[PDB]
Amino acid sequence: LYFQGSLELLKLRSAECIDEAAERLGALSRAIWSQPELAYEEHHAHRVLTHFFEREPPAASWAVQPHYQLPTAFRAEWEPPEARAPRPLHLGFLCEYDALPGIGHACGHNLIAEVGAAAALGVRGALEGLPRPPPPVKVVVLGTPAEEDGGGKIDLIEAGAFTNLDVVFMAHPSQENAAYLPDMAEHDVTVKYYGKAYPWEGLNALDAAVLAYNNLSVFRQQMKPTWRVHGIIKNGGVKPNIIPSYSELIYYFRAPSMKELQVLTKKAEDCFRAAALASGCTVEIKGGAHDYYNVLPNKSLWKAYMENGRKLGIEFIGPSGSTDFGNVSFVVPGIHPYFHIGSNALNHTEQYTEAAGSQEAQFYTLRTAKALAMTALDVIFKPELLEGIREDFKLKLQEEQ
Amino acid sequence: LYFQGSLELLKLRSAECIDEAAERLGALSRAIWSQPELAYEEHHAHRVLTHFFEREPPAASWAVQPHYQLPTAFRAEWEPPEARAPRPLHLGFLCEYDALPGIGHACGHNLIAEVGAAAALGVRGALEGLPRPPPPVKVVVLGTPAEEDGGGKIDLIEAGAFTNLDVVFMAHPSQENAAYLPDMAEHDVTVKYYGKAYPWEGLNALDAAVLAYNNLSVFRQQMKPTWRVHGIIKNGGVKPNIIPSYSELIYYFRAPSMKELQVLTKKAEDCFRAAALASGCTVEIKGGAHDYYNVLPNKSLWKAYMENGRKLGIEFIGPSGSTDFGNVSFVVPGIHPYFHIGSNALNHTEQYTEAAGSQEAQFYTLRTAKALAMTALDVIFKPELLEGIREDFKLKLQEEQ
Amino acid sequence: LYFQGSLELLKLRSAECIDEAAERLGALSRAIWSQPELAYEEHHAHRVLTHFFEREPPAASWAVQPHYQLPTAFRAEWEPPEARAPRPLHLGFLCEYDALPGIGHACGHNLIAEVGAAAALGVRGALEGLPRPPPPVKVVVLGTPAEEDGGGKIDLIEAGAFTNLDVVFMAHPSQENAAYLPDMAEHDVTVKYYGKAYPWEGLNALDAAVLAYNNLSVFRQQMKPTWRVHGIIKNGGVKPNIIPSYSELIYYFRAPSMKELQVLTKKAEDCFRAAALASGCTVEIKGGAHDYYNVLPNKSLWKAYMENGRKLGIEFIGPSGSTDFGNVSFVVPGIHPYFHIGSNALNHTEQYTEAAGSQEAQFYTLRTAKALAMTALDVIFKPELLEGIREDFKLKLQEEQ
Amino acid sequence: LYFQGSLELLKLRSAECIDEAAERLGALSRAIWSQPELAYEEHHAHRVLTHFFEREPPAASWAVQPHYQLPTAFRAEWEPPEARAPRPLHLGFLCEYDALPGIGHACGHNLIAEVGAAAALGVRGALEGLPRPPPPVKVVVLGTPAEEDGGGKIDLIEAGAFTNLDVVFMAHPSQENAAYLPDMAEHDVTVKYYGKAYPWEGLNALDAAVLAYNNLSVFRQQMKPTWRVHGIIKNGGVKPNIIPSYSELIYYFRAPSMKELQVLTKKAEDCFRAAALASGCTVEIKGGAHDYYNVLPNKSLWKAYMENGRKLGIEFIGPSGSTDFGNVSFVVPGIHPYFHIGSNALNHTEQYTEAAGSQEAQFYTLRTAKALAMTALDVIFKPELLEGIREDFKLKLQEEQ
Ligand SMILES: N[C@@H](Cc1c[nH]c[nH+]1)C(=O)O
Ligand SMILES: N[C@@H](Cc1c[nH]c[nH+]1)C(=O)O
Ligand SMILES: N[C@@H](Cc1c[nH]c[nH+]1)C(=O)O
Ligand SMILES: N[C@@H](Cc1c[nH]c[nH+]1)C(=O)O
Ligand code: NA
Ligand code: NA
Ligand code: NA
Ligand code: NA
Ligand SMILES: [Zn+2]
Ligand SMILES: [Zn+2]
Ligand SMILES: [Zn+2]
Ligand SMILES: [Zn+2]
Ligand SMILES: [Zn+2]
Ligand SMILES: [Zn+2]
Ligand SMILES: [Zn+2]
Ligand SMILES: [Zn+2]
Repeated sequence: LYFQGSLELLKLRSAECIDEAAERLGALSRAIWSQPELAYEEHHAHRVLTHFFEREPPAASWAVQPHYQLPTAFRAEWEPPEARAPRPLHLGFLCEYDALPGIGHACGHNLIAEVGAAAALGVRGALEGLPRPPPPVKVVVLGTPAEEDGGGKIDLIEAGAFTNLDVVFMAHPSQENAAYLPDMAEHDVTVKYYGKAYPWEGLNALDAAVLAYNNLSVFRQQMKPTWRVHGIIKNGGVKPNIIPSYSELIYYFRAPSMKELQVLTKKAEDCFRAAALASGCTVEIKGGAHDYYNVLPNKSLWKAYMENGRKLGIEFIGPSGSTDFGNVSFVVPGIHPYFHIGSNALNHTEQYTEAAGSQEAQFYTLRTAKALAMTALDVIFKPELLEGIREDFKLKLQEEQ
Repeated sequence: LYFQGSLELLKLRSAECIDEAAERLGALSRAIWSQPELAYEEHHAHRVLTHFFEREPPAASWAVQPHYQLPTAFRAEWEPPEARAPRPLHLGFLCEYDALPGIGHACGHNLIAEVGAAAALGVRGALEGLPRPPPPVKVVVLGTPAEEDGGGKIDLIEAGAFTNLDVVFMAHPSQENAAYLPDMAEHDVTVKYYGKAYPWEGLNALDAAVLAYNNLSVFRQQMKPTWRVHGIIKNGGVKPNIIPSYSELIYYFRAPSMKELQVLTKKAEDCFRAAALASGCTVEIKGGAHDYYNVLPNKSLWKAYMENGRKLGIEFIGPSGSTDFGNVSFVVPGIHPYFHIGSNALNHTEQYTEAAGSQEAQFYTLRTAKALAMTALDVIFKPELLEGIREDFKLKLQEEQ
Repeated sequence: LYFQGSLELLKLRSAECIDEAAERLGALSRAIWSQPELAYEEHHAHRVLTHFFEREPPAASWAVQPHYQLPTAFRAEWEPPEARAPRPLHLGFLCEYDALPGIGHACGHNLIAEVGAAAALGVRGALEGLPRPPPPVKVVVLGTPAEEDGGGKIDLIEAGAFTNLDVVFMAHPSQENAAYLPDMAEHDVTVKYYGKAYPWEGLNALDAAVLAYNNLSVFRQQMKPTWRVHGIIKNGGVKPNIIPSYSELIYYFRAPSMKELQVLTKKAEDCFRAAALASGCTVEIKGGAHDYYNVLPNKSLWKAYMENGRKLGIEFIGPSGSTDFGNVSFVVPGIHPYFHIGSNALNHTEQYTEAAGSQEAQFYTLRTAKALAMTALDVIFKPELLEGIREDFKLKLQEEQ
Repeated sequence: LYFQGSLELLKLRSAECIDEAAERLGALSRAIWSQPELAYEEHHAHRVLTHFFEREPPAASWAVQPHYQLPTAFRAEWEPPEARAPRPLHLGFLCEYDALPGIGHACGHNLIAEVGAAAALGVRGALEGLPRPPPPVKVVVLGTPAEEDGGGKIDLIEAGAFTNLDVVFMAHPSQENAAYLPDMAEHDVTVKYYGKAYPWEGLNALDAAVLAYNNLSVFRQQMKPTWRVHGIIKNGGVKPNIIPSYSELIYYFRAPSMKELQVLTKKAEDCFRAAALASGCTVEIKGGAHDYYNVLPNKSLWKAYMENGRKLGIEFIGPSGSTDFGNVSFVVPGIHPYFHIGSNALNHTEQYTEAAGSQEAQFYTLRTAKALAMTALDVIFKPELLEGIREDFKLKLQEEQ
């Protein structure tokens, strides 16, 4: 309540500290939105975000590590400069910023960078505005490039960037406010067929591509209704007067779990290899470098986030049904809420790029950032919540194993 | 020429002996045409043909063996009753008589029985009307049922009925007069798919049938243009509300040689097994009991037959592109000429049944029978022709091996 | 409460009246379960159910109409014999009883007949055990044959059997207790292709069936994930040596609404007609006599039923995702709850036939019948519930239009 | 015979005049073979061939028209400079020279240019070496670019280049010597599908391409065995995460006649439009600018050419089963013999490029050129042959109409 230094007063300070930084946070959003960059090519966004945390007053109070493990990734850390002779809490906030080809930031990833920077700013301000000994906490900001292709979070996982985080937060703009939305696991694959080019002495690799297409097509009747299979024939011949000795298909499969994705992938391999057997061609089946994991929910973290958004005016009920945050949620307890930004346009469409950079979207972005910061304060000052977050994380991890 | 007992005079007697038997040979044709019977069910035709050779005067001069190896097959033999203390010539004439379902004798097999009986009658009469010692010859008539399905000639081959024949003759009515027409090799197959019948827990055997159909369909572009593949989906499900756990296809393949038929059959097996792999079903691939061989030609026998038909007024240029006579031609030198019967209708059509039983067809049938009988006389009295027939048979046999 | 003639006391009497009839209701179940009969062939079940209501004491107090509109359908009615010089309430209870081929009553329809007869018995006993003037109510039992094929309820709808009913009740055994489960709309179709049977002069009707199969197969990627399409190739040729001039497919489509089912059906027609265009065959597309409607829920009726089952010990969370009760729910407000019967077996499986006729299933059947009877008493004595049932019915009807 | 100025002596002079020019004709072949150029890009070959006829002694005795109608086409004409106050004979010889991409002159078109230039040289020398009045003849050489793609002869036909020719000659190197080989008619087509890119709101243009492929594939069973259909999927999608709204196929069809090609093309259009109907996409079907005609034979011209090659030592028994000479043969009586060049390699293969430029091929090229020149002399001095050539041309033209 009104009591001296209550948790309610700290959550207020975090909201006021975000409102005070509304101007430069909006400039951060515009800087990324105006210069859209693709996966692993976000050099300007990396410059903009690293400079942002460097200039945060007092300068160098955020320990910033540019080019952290990836050329466009970065890492910024803050803790209250104090000690007393007992493990500190590590709270992580992620910033995405890569855009889509041709249409710009049609996923509103400029707002994801803004909302992750704002939440970390609000947490520090709430702890800064605390007298007495502040509890041991380290605020960690991680710039994770290449969400839309590659999986920069996975590259960071392989570098050990998430091994010492206790909780991780981010948020993603969408069409409705939901503390959790089902993002599925994904496996990418490239299929190449090789034949030999008098057509009686011919192995038709284009036949193999079409037969593979037919094999998967009739299989759709027996897929679990939650499964997804989409693919194209990238290469289906060059000239009609020569038997195509080469064909190439590119597919990706999605299932709500790693176990179900393995069954779907084996079923697809059977379809690809059957096309080789029927056509006489040889086949190479090459999976992508990284499989995307489904996002594990965290019940305790979820319920605490919803209670904070309710006080803020958020009414609760994604874009791509898979994200590399799923790999993160498998190693660190996290939440990935989606938030409405004042538009009816769909993600990955041109009209969403308009909404992502609009002035109307800034209110919804900064409001959701406030909810993330207050939820982070909840974990800091409620040990029973932190244990409940860990129990929910351990239980969910056993089922998915 | 006019000389006492010339080969020209013997060929005339064979023609006169056939003309004299025109009445009862036509009755033989009508008896089979009027009561059409299917493969291995030709009990009446067997009765009619056995009685025919039994009543040939003097009675029992034809040694007739009814129910020879097959219930509806038979065997009739004649030789001049004389000896002198040096291997005799065995000349075979085949009679087919099985009809087609529904449309009757749309292949004119009633005329095949007539033409084989007439040729053997003409040969005996030409030798009967010879004074002095007649050369050692045995005229053998073989009733071969089930040409249109099963291959009764093959059943007779397995009984050793052709192991002591030197030359074999028959003729088949068609649309044009040709001393030889390309009949191909054939392999029949029945394909059965087995799945398991909540459709996510389903193996769709109907998918396997359709995928097998697609696999063979695109393969048609790479088949040799002389190859043929035809098939049906005999069983493709029973009720739509149950995943079909069983499917059944029936196919036959044709190629001009045994070697090429093996390549086509292996290619088809790959298509059938690929459908099993793509659908998850198991597959049984069951070939027919008998493969049909292509008909080997005999150049010497061919040229001698054409020279005899030319003197008779026949002008030279089939129904099913495969016949069990091909298996016979592989073990005995033979000819299988086709002859026009005064009709434009196609074989295996209702309007050919009309032509096969017409009065107009009797002249063309008895004329071709005359050509067969004279050709048989050529082999009897020209040792240089018999050796040339055997050399052509040995050479053709090596290529097809 | 304990008050003289409370609604709570009437619900108790209905439960006691059902418990008293447990013996003969179980005999009713066994009589139908032991002699399984198919759609429109349920002559014995019709005899058993009509005799049941005739012998209910005092005899002829149930006005029974055998062979009502359908040969195996029936109608039984009861009202308190009294008047006073104001429209009476008509409450309907449905009895299903047709079984499945081969596996018997694998849907537990013997229990559906029992539960509908028991609920109507319990309502009459609760009203019988009421002194003073009883409110004007007519209990109507309708025997609806051919649920699993045909749609006997639709035949009864066309006879006007539901035009004077205010509320209608039934229940269906399943795996879990749910006051409502999504049953979809369904449209059946039979597709026939006609060609012309020298294969160059051939229209292949089997090609049309396979091409239609392929057209629908690739369409599955673009169907709404709630849609369902299942079909078979009933006729795909007779002999491989003749081009198939005829083919036949049987399909059914399911969508959660009539509007969505029309879009799916037009899309399928495009696939069927495209196969005709590609093959050159003509096509006949014949829809089933009756389309099945999706089941409209009724919120007020639903919530009242759940509150009654809770007092009975039922814990709340189908077989065929479509039923002719959906057509009934479109013209009369109704509920179609599913109830667990002590088994893990799935509907339409052999092991569910075991559960449907077991002694263990009688407790769950009679318990759910008690819940139906108490819910019927709620409608009789709560005018605010009846109006709320009608408002929910009118609102739901506008959306589905 | 030996008589003063016999036709036999003129044919000898034509052979001696070709033998004398063997050196510079071989240089002509090497100049084109060493610098392979593609359709309509044969600038160097045009320079080489125009300069060849310009430098033929006496210079400018060949009236050469460079850049004739096409940039790389040309025209050279010679006649004996004399008059007398009765229509002259126009004899045409064609030179091809365009090569194949990547593999060079794998069709030996360098030899086609050489053989057409040599035959025209031999004819002029035979007429030059004639005293007295020479009959009125004009030797016309036409450079026809872009045989392997485009049809430069057709461009020349549209300019009227063949309207005043009486007979036309060329020759094409192959594997065996044949005065005529069946080259078929050809029709090219490009098929484009347009859809609309939430996959439930999607028209899949890749489905249209695959369905079109399946439609044509099953059609192969019913094509006439002389027909040919080959095609590729040039564009079958770009990224798997977007429904392909565009697809592109490229096909060509071949039939032995224009009438049969029209039936095959309509059947293919039905397959392409059916894919549009099944997928919901719109389709554009665009045929090539020029259809290729089948080559009409000329019996009289054929028999005269074979009699000349026999005297030369040629023993008689193509690459692409269609050529733009077929369009020429439809408007001018012509022959297009194929000739062996000392190699077993196949046309359009790398090893044929080796043979085309070898020293071994020069003897066979110059020998066939001698046969063309003598055949041209036959037409000049046998009026009964010229009339027979025209009667055969008129009769063959009526059947193909
Ligand atoms: N198929 C998507 C999946 C995805 C990952 N991140 C965003 N989208 C891709 O191309 O990467
Ligand atoms: N496929 C044909 C082949 C044949 C053999 N004999 C006559 N026809 C069959 O059913 O037997
Ligand atoms: N497809 C099912 C649908 C159904 C209606 N009732 C029960 N099941 C049928 O054959 O009728
Ligand atoms: N399909 C061949 C046909 C052809 C014409 N000339 C030579 N080849 C082409 O691409 O042109
Ligand atoms: Na600011
Ligand atoms: Na007689
Ligand atoms: Na009782
Ligand atoms: Na020279
Ligand atoms: Zn995105
Ligand atoms: Zn995104
Ligand atoms: Zn036949
Ligand atoms: Zn036959
Ligand atoms: Zn059922
Ligand atoms: Zn049921
Ligand atoms: Zn070429
Ligand atoms: Zn060429």
